[PDB]
Amino acid sequence: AVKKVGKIIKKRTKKFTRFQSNRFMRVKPAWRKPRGIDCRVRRRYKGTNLMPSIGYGSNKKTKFLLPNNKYKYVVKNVKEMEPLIMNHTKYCVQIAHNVSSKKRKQIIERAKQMNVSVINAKARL
Amino acid sequence: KHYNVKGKKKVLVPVNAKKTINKKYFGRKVASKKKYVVQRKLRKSIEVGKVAIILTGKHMGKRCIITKILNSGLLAVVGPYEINGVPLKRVDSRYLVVTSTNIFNFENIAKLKDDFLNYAQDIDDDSFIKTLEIKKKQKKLLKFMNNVIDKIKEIRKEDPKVQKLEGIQKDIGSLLKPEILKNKVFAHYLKSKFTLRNDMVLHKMKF
Amino acid sequence: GKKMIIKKKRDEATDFERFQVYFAKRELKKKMTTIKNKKN
Amino acid sequence: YAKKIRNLGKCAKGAGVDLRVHFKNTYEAARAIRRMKLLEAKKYLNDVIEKKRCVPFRKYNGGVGRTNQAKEFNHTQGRWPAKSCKFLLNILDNVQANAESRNLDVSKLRLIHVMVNKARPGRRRTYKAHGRINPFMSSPCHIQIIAREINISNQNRLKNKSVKKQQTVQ
Amino acid sequence: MYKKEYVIDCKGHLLGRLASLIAKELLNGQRIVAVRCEDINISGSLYRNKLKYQEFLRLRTNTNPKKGPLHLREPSKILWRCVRGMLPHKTYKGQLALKKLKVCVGMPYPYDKKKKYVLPSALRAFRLKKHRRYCRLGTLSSRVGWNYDTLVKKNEVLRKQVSKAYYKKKVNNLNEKKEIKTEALNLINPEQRQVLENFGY
Amino acid sequence: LQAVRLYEKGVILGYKRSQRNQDPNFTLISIKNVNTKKHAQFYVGKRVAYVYRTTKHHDGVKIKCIWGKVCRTHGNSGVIRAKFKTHIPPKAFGDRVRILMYP
RNA sequence: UUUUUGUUUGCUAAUGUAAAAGAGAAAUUAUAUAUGUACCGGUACAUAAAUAAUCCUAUCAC
RNA sequence: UUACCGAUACCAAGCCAUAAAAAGAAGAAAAAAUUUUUUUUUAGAAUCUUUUUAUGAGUAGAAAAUCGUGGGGU
RNA sequence: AUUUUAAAAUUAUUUGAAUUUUUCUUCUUAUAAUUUAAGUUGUUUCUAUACAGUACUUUCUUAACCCACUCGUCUUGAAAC
Ligand SMILES: [Mg+2]
Ligand SMILES: [Mg+2]
Ligand SMILES: [Mg+2]
Ligand SMILES: [Mg+2]
Ligand SMILES: [Mg+2]
Repeated sequence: AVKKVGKIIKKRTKKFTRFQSNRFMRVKPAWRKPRGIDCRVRRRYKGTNLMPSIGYGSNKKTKFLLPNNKYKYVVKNVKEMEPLIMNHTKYCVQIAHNVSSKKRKQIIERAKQMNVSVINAKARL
Repeated sequence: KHYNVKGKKKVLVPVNAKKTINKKYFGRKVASKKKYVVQRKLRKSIEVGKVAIILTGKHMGKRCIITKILNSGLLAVVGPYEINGVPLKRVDSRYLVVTSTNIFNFENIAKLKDDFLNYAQDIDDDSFIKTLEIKKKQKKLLKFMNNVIDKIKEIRKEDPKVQKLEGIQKDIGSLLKPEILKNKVFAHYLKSKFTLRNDMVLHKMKF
Repeated sequence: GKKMIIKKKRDEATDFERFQVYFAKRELKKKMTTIKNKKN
Repeated sequence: YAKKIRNLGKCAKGAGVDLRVHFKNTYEAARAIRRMKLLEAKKYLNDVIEKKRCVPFRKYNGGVGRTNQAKEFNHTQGRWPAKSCKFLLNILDNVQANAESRNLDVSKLRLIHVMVNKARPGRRRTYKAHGRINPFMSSPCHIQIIAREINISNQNRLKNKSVKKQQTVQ
Repeated sequence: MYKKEYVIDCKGHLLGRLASLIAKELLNGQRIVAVRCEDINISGSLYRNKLKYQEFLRLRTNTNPKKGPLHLREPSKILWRCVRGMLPHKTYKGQLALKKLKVCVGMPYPYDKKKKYVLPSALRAFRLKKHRRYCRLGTLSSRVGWNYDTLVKKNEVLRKQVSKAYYKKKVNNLNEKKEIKTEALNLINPEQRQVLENFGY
Repeated sequence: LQAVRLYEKGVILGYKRSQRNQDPNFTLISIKNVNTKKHAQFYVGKRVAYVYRTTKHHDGVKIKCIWGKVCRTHGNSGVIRAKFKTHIPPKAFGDRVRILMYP
């Protein structure tokens, strides 16, 4: 269904799973568009899996915004933090998965100084 | 202030514009460009001394008599406490079924109307809305069981506005009670709770 | 015809009028109950 | 070992590396055992090796017969897998020994975890038909056994509502 | 259909219509005790009905008739079958609805003493012209090997006496009540009495 | 009398429907003694509450409720369509609903 | 059977309702007629005939 | 004869994309605090931004924009 | 950051006409405000005086209503016996 939270309208919380991904392990759920005569999904019979389509797209204005209302920015390094001193309300940091604990801490500290939200501050905590 | 477009004559109350909204390419601005909201306008039924059921609240089904149309729009109501148990209460027009019955159409009671009106006038809108401080105080008790409730009650009592309201209610009761008591059936009606039953179909009931 | 008119009256009643009737019935029941007791 | 334990001071373990017994039979035996006091399990195993009480074959029950003994476990089918029982008996003995070595009284010990996995099969050949070689593999198994010693938020409005409800009830 | 359990006196009703009425109610969610199902009627002639039922009977499963159309031939059971026909009984909801229906032949241990309702939309009196052939279901059932018809009739007869007895008592009670009312209208107040008179009582 | 009615009793039937298409945005409610379009129309704005019980407690209670508005009458026989804040589940399809006298 | 508190190592305290909000209602019978009552199926007299469009039952707290 | 129910068609409104169309190389707005502080924004990326309107089925096929893997220079 | 302006409309004033004699009669001379213009604003609760709870968001898991035939493939045509 539609998933309003505020101004964020999401048209489709459910992921589009590959057709028959449920039936055969070898067929992974990652959407693949069924070519092939007689597919039924391709043909869009009532009661089968839906086809992802551009109709489902989120409004241009709120698109990549998270529930926060902030665009996610991934950050590896203190230097990178600096671009978002002038955008501390619009963007929120995520610290890269590969950043070390000490470095992570440092980054978190910097973020606090900047007033910028960190979405994964708790990593290695 | 009022506007008279296509014969309606709508009546305009001056509203405040609280919500700020983010402007397109520079900074914030208040949402409501409009300054004067059209007034509620209650239905041709809600009078000044009619008995009415309270549909929704803790006092659910108690028949109480209407007191004041309260400018804000939602109105005041009393089951002159000592008769019915309903205090001086504010209620929306929607959570009331006003009956066809009127207190000031009985021959005994009708002569006490001016005083009642005066009393109603004495009541205000802001005398209901509880202030922040009181609320805060109430909240502060949540850091045994019945004791807490008692404390809350005490706090409620303490409020000056509440006290004033209580006084007003008492006055109203004094004014009204004896006559009501004397008209015994009416008193009983006032006391009793309105209920739907099998036979009372609701869509056919002109009450 | 009588029953029709009674029905009409019932339909057109005010809440208070309904309450009045209820009260009357209650009174009657009380009296009726007393008489039954006496009989027994 | 596959369990969650907390205090291994109260547990006694025991294993078999690559037992040359059939997985299915031994699995059945394990199933029959599990959640038994250790000594009782041992007794049961001894009975089955002397063909007095069956082990009921509930899961891997294709073709397995229809014994009189299976009534004891509300079932029709059962068997008396001897070799499997012997292997299992050995591992039970080992477990008991371990318990003794610790300070665990063997009366109070329950089998909390009797796991039988299948191990890598030994390969042999069988000869069929029109010059066709087929595998004739064993289905050996690992057995793990663990014996073990045995004997908010209020809110003001919500509160008010509750009170009102109580009053109404009264 | 907002009652807990409707008892339906199936006498004088037209099988199919009655069944239809029942089915919808059941679906909605309403226990229904179809009682006195010997006396349901069918709109054909008797012979015609028998023929139809004969045909139905004939359709068993060729291979193994333990399975396949069960020819339940107690009138109640026939009624039940009919009801089922008009329900989505292969679902869960449908099944539940079906379960909710109880059917009886004659009237037994609670359903003597429950009020018995009537579906006038499905009453033979109102639905067939009197120059049309109808048939009592019980008779039809008997013709097709039910047997317990006479017994049922006897039971019904027995029950009727009891009912009559009860009714006499009830009547007497009513009379007494009326008398009391008459007596005790005078003893109330005037205005109240007047009001009462105005609204019928 | 402990507790007062103050609602018309009702039965939450299926959803709005074709023969074999569902439309779970609307439910159909039967209101007790209302047999016609006209009579149904009396209720058209009234608020409807499906209250139901659960095993686990929630805000410290076993009862919860979903609210709806009664949108429109539903053809000739006094049934009404009711639109709920969150769609009602089909577990509900025989169940009692309370159609309040508010507004 | 009654009372209280509860069901907010695999476990060893323990929950589920396809339906409570008054879920009220026992003649029987015919449908171009019924039912009682009193006599000997018959006769005479009552009774129902929009029959749940009704009746019953609710609020009078301690 | 009415009334009704009834599609992914129709209608109204929203959002996505496509297509086309308008059109575009300088500035304080508000609220909250108590006259001064604090809070957000204070845009100008031409395959880009803003707005408009219409349209959206699809195998064989065609195209464009995206996504990802192994390695290279930066 | 000047087509959320302009005008329309409305209210309260002011000058001059009109035949629909009219507490909504119309136009127009001027002036202020307003919204019926110029796409929803307010009021009051609640979440809540909370740091996660049984509420809230979300994943999975079951049910239930309705629907749903084995994909690939050659084929006019495949759920295909
Ligand atoms: Mg094809
Ligand atoms: Mg296309
Ligand atoms: Mg299907
Ligand atoms: Mg061919
Ligand atoms: Mg195919």
